[PDB]
Amino acid sequence: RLSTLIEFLLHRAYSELMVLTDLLPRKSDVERKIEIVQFASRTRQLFVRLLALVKWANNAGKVEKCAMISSFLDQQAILFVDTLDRLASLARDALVH
Amino acid sequence: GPFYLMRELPGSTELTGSTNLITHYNLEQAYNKFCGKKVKDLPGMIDLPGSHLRSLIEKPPILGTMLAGFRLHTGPL
Amino acid sequence: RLTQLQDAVNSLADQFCNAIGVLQQ
Amino acid sequence: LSRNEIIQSYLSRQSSLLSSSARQLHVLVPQSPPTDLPGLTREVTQDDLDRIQASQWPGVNGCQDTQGNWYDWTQCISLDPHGDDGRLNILPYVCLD
Amino acid sequence: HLEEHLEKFVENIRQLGIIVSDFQPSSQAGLNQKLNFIVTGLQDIDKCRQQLHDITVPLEVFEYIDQGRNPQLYTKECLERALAKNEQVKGKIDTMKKFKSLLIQELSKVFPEDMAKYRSIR
Repeated sequence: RLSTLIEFLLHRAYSELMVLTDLLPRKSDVERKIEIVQFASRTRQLFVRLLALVKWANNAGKVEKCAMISSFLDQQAILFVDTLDRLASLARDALVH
Repeated sequence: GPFYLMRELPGSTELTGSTNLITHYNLEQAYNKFCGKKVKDLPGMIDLPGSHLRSLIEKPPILGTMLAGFRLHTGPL
Repeated sequence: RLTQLQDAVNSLADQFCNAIGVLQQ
Repeated sequence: LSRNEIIQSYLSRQSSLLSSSARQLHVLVPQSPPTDLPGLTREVTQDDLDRIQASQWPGVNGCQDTQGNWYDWTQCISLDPHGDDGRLNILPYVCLD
Repeated sequence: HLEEHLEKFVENIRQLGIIVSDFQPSSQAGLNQKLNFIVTGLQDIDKCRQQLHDITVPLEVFEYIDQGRNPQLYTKECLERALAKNEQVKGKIDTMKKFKSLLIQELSKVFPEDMAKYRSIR
């Protein structure tokens, strides 16, 4: 699903980094292609850590949306009370008329 | 019905503010684990698993093998 | 007298509206 | 519309109480089944016309009150319905300058 | 399951490549080359395995993950805030019910007619 698309994007980014490392080692210097490869490897490791964090977020506790829906329901109840008060206000505006 | 007035009683309901989501969805264990973790992070676990970019990773998430092997030359320095 | 009665009826509502408003607040 | 300041709320009580305001309450008026024109088809009984002009009629010419004090329509009735120092003052029904 | 294992293998390959780059040319450059090729192949296989599933990204969850905190850190704070909000509205309703009961007792003391009909309502 979404994790699969993220993994595919990470693989595409890794392929792009490999092409960039090829270009650097080709037109880059001996002490430059190695540094570019190390930077691309660090970026790939960061992407893998981000994927692991995404898996941990997809797992762990699966009630975040439940709590969000409960908070939304509470906010809707508060908004309904406010709307009731504003309805009383318009009713009393009509009462003077 | 001579009296008039006298309108409808609401009728009891289960959706109330009473039940915290802790009790409403039985997440009473998730809140306990959260309090335990607060009394006791992902970055710490990552720094423990490894030696020690985030914006680029977030942007990426929002969006001839023999020749590659040989192309190794002109590096490692 | 009658104007006072109308104002009193309107205020009877004023304390209802205001009461509920305070509660929600 | 937030209001709810102790000061803002306190102003509301005084303003509302001022407009509104041992029984010292008006004598309960029993309902009359026959009215002077439709109910008793009494039409004009000269007696009714004489009674309204000089006699005390409990609801046609005045308000009886308790303690016996009789208040005519032109006069203002001061009464204390709640058991408190504050007294409801009922202004004249007719108010003919 | 398999995707997590592939991610762990990619992390291990990244660590091995970093160690090989840091240590010396002595470490076989062909070895790191084959490792990178296998990592690319495994990334392609993982994309194929995870190309049609889930679909629920829309949340700041990524910001919390990139905010030096896990789902129990930032997610725990969000759940605690939601619990505080839900406990507070219940206190609101309970105090409103108490004030209503007090005024009901007062209006019953005021008029028996009202008491008689508060009773018909109940």
